[PDB]
Amino acid sequence: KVFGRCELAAAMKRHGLDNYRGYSLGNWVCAAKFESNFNTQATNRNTDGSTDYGILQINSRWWCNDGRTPGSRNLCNIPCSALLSSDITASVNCAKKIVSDGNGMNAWVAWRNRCKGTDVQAWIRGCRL
Ligand SMILES: [Cl-]
Ligand SMILES: [Cl-]
Ligand code: NA
Ligand code: NA
Repeated sequence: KVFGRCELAAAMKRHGLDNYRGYSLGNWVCAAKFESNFNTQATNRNTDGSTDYGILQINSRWWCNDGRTPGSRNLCNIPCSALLSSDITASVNCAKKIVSDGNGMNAWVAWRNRCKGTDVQAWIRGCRL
């Protein structure tokens, strides 16, 4: 499913991401736009052989099991395929674990390079929330 901007903001708000660990909703919407273009089906291979999955591009090297990333962890205790669902619950719940691990949203490269230090509230402008 390809979300609209305001539709995704509303879904993330209901799943508790607004101001989670101090990150306002626009940060999460901005990260999703540049990680996946709001597409829950997005996948992308990494040089080390791991793969990133879903709307927030969660990496099989640490967070989910895809059966083909040797020596990797599964810290969210989920198959990576669950992160491609049109229901974002699993991606949100795993993202809460990632953002709480000490490095905040710097774990998402696109957030650090394209969202951090910008007017991220623009990403929720106009939306009925
Ligand atoms: Cl959803
Ligand atoms: Cl932080
Ligand atoms: Na915001
Ligand atoms: Na893994």
